[PDB]
Parts: sequence; structure tokens; C-alpha cells
Amino acid sequence: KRAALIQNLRDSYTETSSFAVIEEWAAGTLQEIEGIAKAAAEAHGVIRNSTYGRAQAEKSPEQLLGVLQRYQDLCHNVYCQAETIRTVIAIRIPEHKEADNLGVAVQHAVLKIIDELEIKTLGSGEKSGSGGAPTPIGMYALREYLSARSTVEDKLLGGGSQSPSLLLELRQIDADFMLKVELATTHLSTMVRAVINAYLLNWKKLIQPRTGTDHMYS
Amino acid sequence: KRAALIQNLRDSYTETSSFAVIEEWAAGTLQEIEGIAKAAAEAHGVIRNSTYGRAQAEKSPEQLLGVLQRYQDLCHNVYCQAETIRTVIAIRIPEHKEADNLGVAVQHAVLKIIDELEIKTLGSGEKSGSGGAPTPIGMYALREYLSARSTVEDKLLGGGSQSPSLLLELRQIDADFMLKVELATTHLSTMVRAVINAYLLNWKKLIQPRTGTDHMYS
Amino acid sequence: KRAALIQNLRDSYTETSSFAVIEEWAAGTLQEIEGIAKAAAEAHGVIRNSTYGRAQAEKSPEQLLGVLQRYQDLCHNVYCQAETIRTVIAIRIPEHKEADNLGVAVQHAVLKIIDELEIKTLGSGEKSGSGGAPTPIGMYALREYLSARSTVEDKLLGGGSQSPSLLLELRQIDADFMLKVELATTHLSTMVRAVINAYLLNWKKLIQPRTGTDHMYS
Amino acid sequence: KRAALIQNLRDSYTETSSFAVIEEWAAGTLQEIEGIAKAAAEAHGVIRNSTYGRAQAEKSPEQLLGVLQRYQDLCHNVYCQAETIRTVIAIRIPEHKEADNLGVAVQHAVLKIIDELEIKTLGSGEKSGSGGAPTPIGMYALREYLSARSTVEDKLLGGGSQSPSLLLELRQIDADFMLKVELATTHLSTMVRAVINAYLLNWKKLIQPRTGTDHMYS
Amino acid sequence: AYDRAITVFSPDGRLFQVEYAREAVKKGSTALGMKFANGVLLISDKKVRSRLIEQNSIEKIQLIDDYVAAVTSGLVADARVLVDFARISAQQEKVTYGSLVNIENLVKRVADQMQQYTQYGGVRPYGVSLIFAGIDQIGPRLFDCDPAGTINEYKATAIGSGKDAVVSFLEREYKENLPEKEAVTLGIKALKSSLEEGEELKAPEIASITVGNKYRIYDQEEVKKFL
Amino acid sequence: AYDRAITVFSPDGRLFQVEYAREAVKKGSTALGMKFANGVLLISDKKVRSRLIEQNSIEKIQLIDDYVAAVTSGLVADARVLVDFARISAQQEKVTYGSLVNIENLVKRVADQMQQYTQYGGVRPYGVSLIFAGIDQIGPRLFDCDPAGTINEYKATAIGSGKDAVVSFLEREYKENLPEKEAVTLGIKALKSSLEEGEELKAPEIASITVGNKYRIYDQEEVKKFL
Amino acid sequence: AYDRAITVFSPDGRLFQVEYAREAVKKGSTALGMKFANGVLLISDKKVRSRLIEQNSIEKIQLIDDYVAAVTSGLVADARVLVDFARISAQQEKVTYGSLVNIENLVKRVADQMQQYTQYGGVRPYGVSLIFAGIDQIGPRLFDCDPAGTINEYKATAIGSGKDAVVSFLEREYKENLPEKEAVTLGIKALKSSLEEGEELKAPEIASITVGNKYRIYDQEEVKKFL
Amino acid sequence: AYDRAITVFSPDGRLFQVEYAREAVKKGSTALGMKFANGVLLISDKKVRSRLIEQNSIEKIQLIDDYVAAVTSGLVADARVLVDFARISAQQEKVTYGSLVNIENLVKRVADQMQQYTQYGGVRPYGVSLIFAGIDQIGPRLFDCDPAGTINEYKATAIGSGKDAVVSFLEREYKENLPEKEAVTLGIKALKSSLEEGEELKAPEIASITVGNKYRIYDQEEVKKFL
Amino acid sequence: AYDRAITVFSPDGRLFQVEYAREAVKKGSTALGMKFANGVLLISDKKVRSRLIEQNSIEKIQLIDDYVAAVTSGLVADARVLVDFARISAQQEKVTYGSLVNIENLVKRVADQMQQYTQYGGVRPYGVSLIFAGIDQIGPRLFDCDPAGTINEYKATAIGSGKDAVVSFLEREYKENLPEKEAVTLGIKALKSSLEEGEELKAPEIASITVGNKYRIYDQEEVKKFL
Repeated sequence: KRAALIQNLRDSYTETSSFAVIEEWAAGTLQEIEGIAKAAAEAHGVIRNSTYGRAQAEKSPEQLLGVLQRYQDLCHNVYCQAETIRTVIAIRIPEHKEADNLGVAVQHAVLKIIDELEIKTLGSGEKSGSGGAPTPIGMYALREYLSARSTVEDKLLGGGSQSPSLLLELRQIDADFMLKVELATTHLSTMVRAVINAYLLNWKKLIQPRTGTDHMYS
Repeated sequence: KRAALIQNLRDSYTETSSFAVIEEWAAGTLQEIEGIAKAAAEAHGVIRNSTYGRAQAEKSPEQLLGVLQRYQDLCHNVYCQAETIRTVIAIRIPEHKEADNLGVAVQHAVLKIIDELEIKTLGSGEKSGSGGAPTPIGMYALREYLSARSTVEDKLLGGGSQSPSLLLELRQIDADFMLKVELATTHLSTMVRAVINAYLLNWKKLIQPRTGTDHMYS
Repeated sequence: KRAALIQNLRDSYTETSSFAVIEEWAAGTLQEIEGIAKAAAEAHGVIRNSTYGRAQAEKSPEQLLGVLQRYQDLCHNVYCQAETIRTVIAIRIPEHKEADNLGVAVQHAVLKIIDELEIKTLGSGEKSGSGGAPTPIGMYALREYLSARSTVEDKLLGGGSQSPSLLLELRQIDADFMLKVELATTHLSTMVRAVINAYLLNWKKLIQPRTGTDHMYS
Repeated sequence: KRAALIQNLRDSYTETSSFAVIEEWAAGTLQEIEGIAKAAAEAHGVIRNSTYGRAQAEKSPEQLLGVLQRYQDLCHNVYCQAETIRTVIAIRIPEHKEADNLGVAVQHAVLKIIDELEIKTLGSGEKSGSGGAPTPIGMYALREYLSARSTVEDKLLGGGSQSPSLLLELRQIDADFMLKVELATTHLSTMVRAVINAYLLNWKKLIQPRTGTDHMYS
Repeated sequence: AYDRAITVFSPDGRLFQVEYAREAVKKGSTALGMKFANGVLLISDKKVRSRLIEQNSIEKIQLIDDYVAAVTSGLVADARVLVDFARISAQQEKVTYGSLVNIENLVKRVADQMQQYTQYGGVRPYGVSLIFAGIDQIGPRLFDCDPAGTINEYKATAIGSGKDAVVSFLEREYKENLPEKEAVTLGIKALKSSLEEGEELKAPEIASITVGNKYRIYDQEEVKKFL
Repeated sequence: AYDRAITVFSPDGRLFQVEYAREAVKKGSTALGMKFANGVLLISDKKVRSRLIEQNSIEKIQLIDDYVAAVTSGLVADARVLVDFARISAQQEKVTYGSLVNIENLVKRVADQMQQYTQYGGVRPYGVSLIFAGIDQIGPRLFDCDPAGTINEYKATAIGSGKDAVVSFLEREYKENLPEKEAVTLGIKALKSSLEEGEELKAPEIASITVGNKYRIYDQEEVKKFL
Repeated sequence: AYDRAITVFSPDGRLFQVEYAREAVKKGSTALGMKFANGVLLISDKKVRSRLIEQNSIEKIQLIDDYVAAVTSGLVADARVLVDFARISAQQEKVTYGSLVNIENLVKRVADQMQQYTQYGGVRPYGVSLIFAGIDQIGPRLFDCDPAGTINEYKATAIGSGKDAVVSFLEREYKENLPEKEAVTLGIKALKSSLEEGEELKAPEIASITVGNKYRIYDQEEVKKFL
Repeated sequence: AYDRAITVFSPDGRLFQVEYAREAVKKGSTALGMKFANGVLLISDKKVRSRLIEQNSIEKIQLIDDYVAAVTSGLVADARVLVDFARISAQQEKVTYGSLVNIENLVKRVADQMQQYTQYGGVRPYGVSLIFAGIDQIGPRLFDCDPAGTINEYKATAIGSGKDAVVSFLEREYKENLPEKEAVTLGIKALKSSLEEGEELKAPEIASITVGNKYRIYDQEEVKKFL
Repeated sequence: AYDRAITVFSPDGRLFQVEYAREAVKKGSTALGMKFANGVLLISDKKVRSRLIEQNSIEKIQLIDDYVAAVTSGLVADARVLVDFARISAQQEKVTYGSLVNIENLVKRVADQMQQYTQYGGVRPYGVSLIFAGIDQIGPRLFDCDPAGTINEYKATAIGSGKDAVVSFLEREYKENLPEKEAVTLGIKALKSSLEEGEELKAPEIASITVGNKYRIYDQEEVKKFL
């Protein structure tokens, strides 16, 4: 039975599921993002005050790995949580029609910023579009850091490179990746707060995008 | 005979064929996707708790290969199933006209999201467009993983690389590819649910996109 | 004589030429595509059940080459056949005018999907556009397979690579290329069926895109 | 309670937060940008007057690193400050509607130039779009410099390269990166001044994008 | 945009704005009429919709005169205006000739009024269908009339959301010259056949007229005896 | 958009909205007329469409007076209005002169009414074609008349979906001065030749008039003798 | 853009511009009416809005005559124009017949004026709903009337922002034939049930009429006894 | 879009919609007129188009009175309406003054009617050109008149598809004061010179008038003697 | 584009073009009126704007008759036309009844004129607000009236740019029944409170009327005594 299928879908992803996410985002999530920001800034200070020798090419700093893993874990949760909100909207997009789409427009509007959050802000995709990647650092931050660093580690270790700038670059990779987390976290906060607002102002139409009073017809 | 040719096409790919797919998607498929998500998250935990040495460059973890092969098998089925729905719609796109296209618009609307599912979500294409690849991981996941890993395996095995970060990267490849399957499966679920809804709300026009009452003409 | 030149063109590529192609597509071609699909799926099973050693880098599996050559031969025929239909339409595109283009629009509409079939579905072009290549595998499938495989064969044979994942990748090349033929064939079938329908519903206007009754003028 | 959630967001990022930023930009920030420009121009003179030998490939000039680190620190602050303004606007984007959007248009208009400041002018993103990177130098300037320089350092140090032009290029890297900071700072100044103007002229609608007098209804 | 103006034909010779007016009619609750032995009847479902409404007031069957009645479906306000036109038009004929010889002509005048509103820009069509039933000098008559101004005479027909259910049921079960009580039963059955099962038919309106008599409206308790 | 307004010429000097009105005519069922020995006749196919309709009522041949008839094809409501205009126009001429000397002028008045609606913005054309046939002081006459207000006199012609089938058949088989029964047979044949084979022609309408007589409408049983 | 012109139907048979007129009505403050034992009453909330306004002047209940009153909600200027129309229309009936036998017909004339403005391009609809209550020869009457020209008779109803709160409350608590004082209390309760809690109901307007009497407007102090 | 409204000038001072009306004229079959010795004549090609048409009926030369005739080319319905205007206008002048002294003024009145329809929005131009030829008190006259209301007097001219062929041929071969039979021959030659070779000229219409006589229409057999 | 036509409702039931007319009013200089002990007054700021203007001429307070005055704010030409309407309308009432019993009805007639121009396409609203103050048989009256046709009676109110400053000030400081001189002082204070500080109030217009008298316009020197 077709109505029953639709009904099962909608019963299992209700407005409470999406509200649950928004409540968490307003409380726990923005706090965690804040903490990651402070972890990252603190690590950036440590590195700024360091002089790097060949010793630094022989160990991967665990402070930086920790900050990066912590950010990847947050981005992971926000993505899974975003997809709950998307499911709640997408499964209520009504029958396609050339009119009575004022609510449908609200639905596509909010789905669009949640897509921008996942694709663009979280950098979740395998390959970014011709829009580029506007976020300072993506989901796969740890991987980006370890690739950038290992290339420079190789050249330094080997007879190692005698490039004075290559040594300073190893340090700059450490510095910049903590900077990128500070920046990325602010950016993510703005976006999360924007979606909190967009959802709470629009939720009624997100769930019921049409109501048609046939008082006029008998 | 031309009507007979059209009729054969349509008799062999009926609304029951497309409904059969949608029923499966609502039941079995979303469960399978869920299991794959849990398999992948479990593997991610195992790896997160590991310290990697050169030993790990000498064997390809079978737990990860299993999760990836299992996802590729699901993606394979969903693609073949999607193409059934496309055939059901595409062979009922009516005579081209500059008007009476309200149903045609529903047909193109639903075909568009099924294309987005196959090209974009499933990553089925040989080369992705300037849109990029917004899915975290594509159909050819096993291939992506093995290429990424074997490059790092080579550098580590050879005198192998002395890069500390290169070793940690091998681990991050293992970690990230499981993460990518958790993320990709959530994403695929939203999309599959969206198509379940789109189809069940629109199917009547998908099959009969025009009905023209000549009560007005004699 | 100018009318004579147009007439020769149109006499040599008539609506029977295009109908001949569509009859073939409805019968023989879709059956052949089906067979290729079943050949490919069978090969994929054989490979899935295999453990690969260095022995496999020393011979190119003839079962796979056969399936790929058989697909390339079908794609070749469909392309030549598609171009017949294009010629039949293109040489009847009438005098350019800012009005009376209802039939012309039908012509461009159907030409567009036949272009999509050739460029996009068959992957017939030398370089794909910023749309990407949405088909799982192109015309030049044999070439793609052999390049992919030979690179891995080289690294394995040489002292050969000691990468465990590189060995499994050789196997995944064989697996994936058979998968890609299963997927490509379903996709090609949908498209071929779509064009069968589009042509049979629109052929009258494809041949005579204008008819102008001057009952109104004396 | 939903109103309470929206109210907490808006209470914590008020118009004073955004005004605080604009006051700073008008006073301190433009001065700091000026100083950086003068630091960079001075360093550019020193380099213009130098003849480079192999000695210069053996040390990274600390004058240039200092100028670059100083610019990166300013860019960092401007980005964090820009995001305050964005949060202030974004969380007051009202309920989506097809009309009464004169203020909404002001909001999107000013958000757009703040996005252009962060993505485009500050070069904050991981990968720039098909628009290119119109700024002469990005946030990650130190990194760009050290990569460009270390490649040339390697070739010169090793038997080092005998290329006379390669040696002059090392100098041109030093010269050009100080040029790029002079140019980037002028460019950033124009943009910051533009945002000061845009904000101060539009702030009332940024905060209250709608006011609806129901004097007309009873 | 062959779609937005009553005066624009589509390239296939369609008036989509008139066809859209016709969709308005589908939102109305089902009504039907059928000829029987020496008579004709009307039954209308009433989407009953709150105990705070006055029932014995606003209702779909309307007498045009003592010998002719109408049911409507679609936009209510439009319907009202058309029933008033019908009534005035009927009296004009009666004043001119002393009686109403052929109900067809009353219906045509209403249909013409409706056709006008499908041909001159500056107006929209009426979103209404009507069934007219009565006795005249030809005999018992049953017409419908739609937003296009299209007229047809029937043995039985329906209008409203449940039109197709009620029409195919009557196509199967209908017989000419039933006695009144069997006609009504057949009608109630047909109407029921158009409801979503697990949905009960509440008391409908029923009016009948037989040759040599005036119309009678069945009261609620007479109707229940058929439920 | 040379396409959307009755008052806009295309750059080739076409009025597409008028041409679209003409497509409305193609959706009507086929009708035809032919002159024969001292007479003229009309045959109309009737898309018969449910046993619940009243057949002996709504039908396409309409008498304009005792000596002149019309068939129409296209939008029904439009057709009705134009047939009424034809009737009133005929009586105006009769009152002015005492008789209708040349049927051509009646047709012109209807055609002029139609041409108007192809020249002033604010109205759409009538989506109707008519054939007119009758006897006047010139003799037996047969005209058609389309949405553009275009008139022609014929020996034989058709209107509706099957126009071209019926016209080419008559171009092949038609002869002048047939007796009535042979003319009717030829007509039935021509009409049949326009159907999808494996599709039976049900009872059509037939009307004829011969010099010095009034029109007669063939009843169903007289028609069947030709089926 | 099925959305921008009173004369355009949407493909589903909707008149969105009429539906938008209806949103204008929702911005008005709530008013209600109910029938009680041998009578009918009206209560209107007044969005009181500054001490500089003259209260005893501009107010929502308006007498149409001594036996008939109206409350409106929506655009104030539109409401004024419609109330004047109602008044003139009432007197026209009184002059023609000597009295106003059925209040329903007054309401219909107002509703017809409103329906007109939903069918001819060049005008917008009135953004107003009205409740009419009074005594006539049938008894105590209570109608509402919306921008579409839609009429209904009620035992109790409301209009304005708090419509739905007030209607569901009355659906629960309403009983027929209450004495006047209980009716008024029930009404005040219902009105209060529609306010944002922590929001006090200020003095509303109340008017009542019982069979064989004229309307009386409660003065402020009589009203406070119910607050 | 300087192209879509009769009332819009292009930036070069053109009225394209009028120019498009003019393209309608080119779709008509060719007709021509020429002055000869004490007379003027008209010849019209007839796109003969089926044996089922009545030939002796619908035809392009039309008498305006006994001394003045017209041929038209372009939209047929438009032409008919303009020929009727010409006829009525002629009789108005005759009733006012007793006669028609200067045919130029009849033409001007028709041309003015046409110019109007190129200046006021809400109408389209007539897609017709006319040639007028007759005898008046000045002598034998020959005018043409186009959709713009432009008039010219000629010794010889043509209208329709073959205009340019027929006009250049006449520019070469034409001589003043030919006897009638030579004039007709020259005309038939000119007309033939506009056909696609391997295309035979079928029987055209010919009418002539000479000073002190009425118009005569050549019958088919008299025409064939020139073919 | 719910924004461009007086006849279009937005989806929320708004008439933005009317709301925009209301922004025109805000560009006018502030004026205000208040009731006091047995009387009412008007004060108008005058944006004085060059010594080359004649001051004692063009000015914002205008007598409608001896007992009723108006100030306007917004488009000047619109205001002039409305004041003339007010004057004529006043005299019509005086001629019909012999006097003007209730000033409210004059104001309603002006407000109705304004509401019309918010409902029929083809016109724009008046970009004006008016305050009317006078004595009638009810007592001293003070109304305002805006582009929408909305009316309210006040104890004190203002119009123009400084409306909100002047209204909140009066909401704080206003008291009923002040003697005239204290009323004027309060008014001058209120007006001053709306200026940009470091901006001096130049001589405004002041007019007053007390029960049993005619209006008096304060001359400049009487006004300065309050500055």
C-alpha cells in the first residue's frame, strides 16, 4: 500500500528528529567547536615559539594529530546530524505541481543551505567542484596534514635536503594546519548558527508546505 | 507496426517493475545500507585504537576490504534498480509539444533526481563533471582504497621511507576509507528515501502524463 | 540545380533508413546488449572467486578481453546507426525562421538525445567535457583496461613490488572492468529504449516539421 | 522553547558585536595594514639592491619571513572578525517568503561582499574556484613562499645547478613575495573600507529587515 | 505560457484556462441525477463539516422553479450567482410565453452565459458544473452543464469529485423506467461506491419530481430509510 | 512570441492564434456534405460515447430554417453560439425582404462575425468550422466556413478529424448529379474510409433536401439500411 | 505566475489571489457570534492601541439596521465600504417590500458584490470577512461571508487572527439555547482561549438582540462584569 | 521587440507589424490590371485547387458597382470585409451626390479605413492589397492599395506572389493605348512570365470596361482563346 | 513582483503599492492636532526653504469651512486635489441637509475616495495623509486619514516625518482638557522634540477653534510668543 509506505518513512523521521539535532547544535555542538578552536590556538602558540631542526622530521607531533582527529570527529557528527534534517525535509517534498509552491520554496531554500554546510563547509566530498573549496580545511584534515608533512619529512630525512626553507616549511605545515582549524571552526560556527535560525523560523512549512482551504468549493 | 513496438516496450517495463524496486528500497535496501554503516563504524573503531608499524604495510586488512566490497555490491544493485525506474519513465515520455507538459514536467523532475542518485551519489561515472564529486566515496571504492594504500605501501616497504607521517598516513587511509563509507551510506539513505517519496507521490503522472477530455469538442 | 541537390540528399537518407535502425534497436540490439551483460556478470563471478598471485600479472585474461571487444563492437554499431538517424533529421531541418518552429523544436529535441547517446552514453569523444563522463565505461574500453592493467603488471613484474594491495588491485581492475560493462549495458539499454520511444512518437514531425495551409489566402 | 533558542543566538551576537568590529577596522586594522605595506616595500628595496650568490640559498631571509608572518596574522584576525559580522546578519535572516524581501536583499547583499572578502580577498579557502584567485597573495603566504623558495634552494644546493637564471629566480621569489604583500595590502584596504561603508549605510535593515504596520487592518 | 489567458489557444487548439476551471469542479462533493419511470431525481452528497454549521440551511439542491431543480459542484460563490441567473432566466421565459415549454432552452441560456466567460478577456470562467432536472412538455429532462458552456442530456449522470466512480457504476447497474424507490436505492448505492472504503455516507439531499406534479424534497428521516 | 495574441502578425504574415483555433476544429468528429441531382445532403459521424447519454438529443446537424441546415466541428459551446447566430441572422433577412434569396449571404454574415474575432484584441476566435447546405433561388448550395471567416462553395466537402481522408476519397470517387441513394452510399463509403481499420462506423446523422421541398432528417432505421 | 491576477486559475483550479485576500482577514482582531435562547450576539476584541485614540468612536460592531448588525475583520477601509453597501442594500429592500423578511438575502447581496470582485480583471478582492447577526421572520440568524463571496449560516462562528482557537473552543463547549448571560460568558471564555497566555483581554464590544426587540450595545461597565 | 505591436516604431522609423501584414499579401495568387485605349482591365490568376470546389463561385475579381471593380490578394476573409466596405462606401457617395465623380475618393476611403488599423493598438492591420479599376468622370482609372493604406495610380500594376515578375515584364513590354485584345494578350503573357517554367497557366479571370459602358466579365471560353 | 500593481495581493495579504504610497507621506513635514478644553487645534511645521518664496501664501493648514480645517503631508499636488474634494463634499452636505451634523461623515467621504484608488487598476493611490479637526454637533473632533482610506479619531495625533517622535512625546505628556495656551505649548514642545538637536524650530502654523466659534488662524507674532 502506497500511503502506508509514505507514512512509514515519515513516521520514522519526524520533526522531533530534526528538532533534536537543532537543540544539540545550539548547545553541545557549538561548545565542542569552541573547545576545538581553543585547542588549535594553543597548539599554534606552541609551534610559533619553536625552532625546528631535523629532530622534528623524525616524529609526528601528537598534540596536532589530536586537535585534527577531534575536529574530524565533530565534522563527522555534524554531517550525520545534517542528513537527519535533510531526510526530514526531503521525504515531505510534496507532489510536483506548477503552482502552490510557496512552502516547497522554503523546503528547497533550507535544503540548499544544509547542502552548502555538508559539501562546502564540511568539505565532505571526494572532489570539490569548480566553486573550489571555500572552507580552510575539510573533513579529511588528518589525511591532508599527514600527506603534506610526510613529503617534507622524506626530503629532509632521505642524505637529507640542505634547504633552509624546507626546514621552516615543515614548521609552517604544523603552524598552518592549526591555523586552518581555528579559522575552519569559526566558519563552521557561523554556518551552524545560520541553520539553527533558518530551521526554527521555517519549520512549520518544512513539515506542512501546503494547506488548501476548500471553504470556497462545495 | 509502430504502436506495437511502443506497446512491447511498455508491456515489458510496467509500473509494477518500478513499484517492485521502490518496495525493496523501502524495506531491504535501507536495512542493508544501515548494516554497511555499522560494519564501517566498527572497523573505524578498531583502526582508531591501532598503532601502525611497518608490519601493517605488508598485509591489506581484510576487514576493510570486506566492508568496501559490501558497499560496492549495494551500489551495484541500487544502480541497476534505478535504471529500471528510469526505463519505466523514459519510455512513457510522450510526443513532444510546446504545451500540455504538466505531466512531462513531473517526469523530467523525477528522472532528474534518479540521475543525481546514479551519477552524483553513487559516483557511477568514469569521470565526474565540473560539479565535482559531492559523495564522500564512489562505486569504485575498493579500487580507490587499494591505489591510495599501495602507493604508501611501496614507499614504506621499498630501503623504506623513514617518514613518521607516512606511516601514520597509511593508518589514516584505513581510517578515512571506513569514515567515508559511514558518511556515504547516510548520504545514500537520504537520497533513497527522497526517491521513495518522490515516486509514491508522483507515479500516476509518471505513467499517464496527459489525459485530454474532449467533452468540449464534438 | 539547388532543389535537386537537397532532393538527392533526402532521397538517399529517407525515413525508412531511420526506421530500419529503430526496428533493429528494438529487436537485435537490445538482445545483444543483454547477452553482453550476462557474459560480463559471469566473468565477474569467476574473478570474485579468485585469489591472485604473481602468475596473474603474467597473462591477460582472455575471457575479459572477449567481453570488452564484444561491447566495443556493439557500441561501434550503435554509433554508426545513431548517425543514420541524425542524418535523416539534420538534412530536413528547414529554412531558418523566427516563427513556425514547433516541428523544428521536435527535431532539435530528438537530435539532442541522440547526441547524448553518442557523446555521453557511448563515450565516443576523444576528450569529455566539463559535464564529465557519466557512463561507467566508454567505447574505448579495451584500451582503458589494458592501460590500467599494464601499469600494475609492470610494477608487479619489474624485482617486483612487494605491495599486498597492489596485487589485490590487479584483481580489482579485472573485477571492476566487468562490473563497468554490466552497469554500462543497463544504462545503454535505458537510453536505447528512450530513443525508440522518442522516435516512434515524433517521426512525422521529424520528416515534415512544417505544413502551412493557405486556405486562408487567395 | 523555540523563541528562546532564537533569542539566545541573537542576544549573544548583537549589533554591538558587529559595530565593535567595524570600529576596529576603521581605526587599528587599516593602520596595521598600512604598516605591513611599508614593512614589505622596505624589504623589497633591500632585495632589489642585492646581488645573489649561492650564499643566499643557504639561509631563509628573516626580514621576509617576518613581513609574511605579520600579514598572515592580520588576515587571521580580519577573518575571525568578518565571521562575527556574518553571524550577526545570518542569524537574523527572517522567515522565508516570496515577498517582503527588501531588507532580506540588503542582508544577502552585504553577506556577499563579506564572503568575497574572506574567500576571495583573504584567499582563506583550501582550493580556489574557477573564478581563480584574484588576490595577489593569500592567507597561507608563508607556506607559498617557503615552497617556492625551497624548490629553488634544492636545485641550487644539491652538485648544484649551474643555471644563471635559476640564481636570479631565487632573488625574484624574494622580491615578488614582498611585492605581492604591498599589492595585497592595498587591495585588502579597499575591501575593508568598502565593507565599513556598506555596513554603516545598511545596518538598520541588517538587524531589522522587516517592519510591517498593520494600521491598515483591524 | 499558453496557459494564462482565457483568450489564448494552445498550438493544439486547447483553452487550458477553461480546462483549469474544470478542475475547480472536481473539488466539489459528488451529486447525481437519474431519470426513472415518469420522473427524474437528484441526490447530492454534502461534505458535512462541523456541528456548528446550520444544516437545514446551506445545501446543494436548489429549486429553479416548482418543476425544475439544479445541483452544482465547484466554487460555491460562482454556483450561487449561476443559480440566481437560472432563476431569473426561467421567470423571463415564463413572462414572455406564459410557460417553460422546453427546459433545454433554460439550460442553453445558462450555458451561453458561461461560454461568454470563456471568450472575452477581462473575465475568468465560472468554476462550476450544474445538473438540471425537471419535467417539461417533452417529458422528464436531465442535463449537465460545465464551465465551458458544454451541454448534454442524460438518462443518468454525475458531477464532482466522485464523478467517475458514480458514472461507471451507473454504466454497469443503471436501468430505465425503475420505480422511484428503486431509483433512489440505485443512486445511494452508486454514491456509496465512490467513497474511500471505511468511510460512511452521511445523510444526502434527495429531490424528485414525477409527471403532473411539483418537486418534493425528501426530509432527513425519509432519506435515512435508504442508508 | 508571435504566437500569443490574435492581433500580432508573424514576420511572414501569419496569424498563428487563428491557425491554432483551426486545430480545435480537427478534434471534432468528421462531417461532410455533397450536392447531388437537384439536392444537397449532410452526413455527420457522431462520436457515440456511453449508453447513459440521450442520443435522440444532442447531435451535430442543426436546421437553420426549413431550407437550410448546418453541421459543425470543434468546440461545442462555440458551435452552439454560432448556430444560434445563424438562425437569428436568417430570420432578420426574412423579416427585411420576405425571403432568403441567396444562402451565400447568410454564410457571409456568420463568416464576418468570425473574422471580427480574429482582428480585435480582447477576444479569441471561435474554434469552429461549419458546413452549410440548402436550397435557395440560385439552386442547391454547399458552403464551409472556418475560424478565420474563410468561405468556400463546394460540390462536396468535409470538416473534422477525418477531413483529409474524406476529401481525397471524394476527389477520387465523386460524381455530380447522382441520385440521392447513390450520393448517400458514396458518402457513407467516404466516411468509412477515414476510420482506423478494425473500427466500425456506428449510425451517423443524415439530412437531405431536394429542390421544391423541405429538409428531411433520416431516422436511425433508414440510415442502417446503408451501413 | 498563477498567482498575480484575479482572473487566472491555477492548473488545480485555484484562485490564489482570492486566497491571498483571505490572508488579509487573518491580520484583523478576533470577533465572534453565537445564537442563544431566542437571540443572537456578537463579541469583538479590539486591538486597543494608545490612549490618544478615541475609544467610544472607531469600533468593529456596526448596526446595519435596528434588527441586524455586522462585525468585520481585515482591511479597515474595505470593511467600511462593505458595511455602507450593506446598509444601503438593506434600505433598498425595505423600500421595495416594506420590510426585510429574510436576512440571508441581504447577506447574499453583499456576498455577490464580493464575488464580482473575484471574476473581472481590473479590480482586486475585498480583504474582508463579515459576520452578520440579527432577527428576521425566520428567527435569529448568524452568517459569515468571506472575500470569495462564500456564505454560511452558523450557530456560532468567528473571524480574524484568533478564528481557529475560538472555533475549536466553541466546538467543545458550545450549547444551544443558553440564556443570554451564559452565552456572553461562554463567548468571553472562548475569546480569552485565543490569546497568548500572559496576555489580558481588555474590554471587548458586545451587542445582542432577542426576538421582538431591537439591538442593544453593552456599555463598557456592563461588559467588565464579565472580565 | 520593435516587432510585436502595431503602435511601436523601430528606432529607424519603421512599423514592422505593418510590413508583416504586407507579407500576407505575397501569399496570394497574382492579379494585374492595365489601362488600354479608352478602357482598363483586370486579370487574376486563380490557384485552382480541387475539382470538388465550385469554380463559377468563389473568385477574386469583384464588382464594386457597374463601373468599378476590384481584385484582392492576401487573407481572404479580410479581403471580403474590405470589398463589402468598398461597396457600401460607393453607395453612400452615390446617395449623397447622385454619382461617383472620382474613383480616387472611393479608394481613399478604403485606404483610410486600412490606415486606421495601423495606428490604434487593439487591432491588427488587414493583410490585403487591392487593385481598383473603373471609369469615372476623369477617365479610366487604375489604383492599388496596400495594408498600410498607401495608394498609387498606375497605367499598369500587379499584386500577389508574382508581383515582381509581372511588374518588370510590364516595365519592358507595356505600351499605352493598345486595343483591348492586344492588352489582354500582353496581360496573359506577363502573367505567364511569373510562373515556374514547366507550369501551365490555367483559365484566369478577366474583366474589362471601356468608356461609355459597363463592366463585362469574360466567360471561360472567351478567356481560353488567349491561352 | 507582488509589488508593482495596486490590484495584487502578496501571499500574506498585503498591498505593497498602498504601503509605498504611505512612504510618500513620511517625506512631508510634521503636523499635529490635539483636542483641548472645549476645542481642538492644529500645528504644522513648515519646511521654510528660501527667502524668495512667498510665505503668507503656500501653507499646510487649510479651512474646509468655518468650522473644519485640515493639514496634509505627502505629495503636494495630491494634497491640493484632496482638500478641494473635501471642500466640495462639505458644501454638498450643507446643501442637502442645511448643515454638517457629524464631521466623521465628511472624513469618510474623503477616505472612500482614497480607498477607491487602492482597488481599481489604472490609478495609483494618493500619497497623502490628512488630519481633520473641527467642531460639530457631537463636539470637538480630530481625525486622521491615510492613503489606504483608513480613518481614526484621536485626542491627539500627528502626520509626516516627525510623526513617531511627536506621538510618543504626546503619549507621555498629553492631558485632556488643557486650556488653549497650555495645549499650544505642549504642541510646540512635542514638535520640537522631533527635530535633530542643534536645529531650531522656525515659526509654524497654528489654528484653533473652540465650541460656539469659528476657526482662527494665529498670525506669526502670536505664534512667536510660544517659540
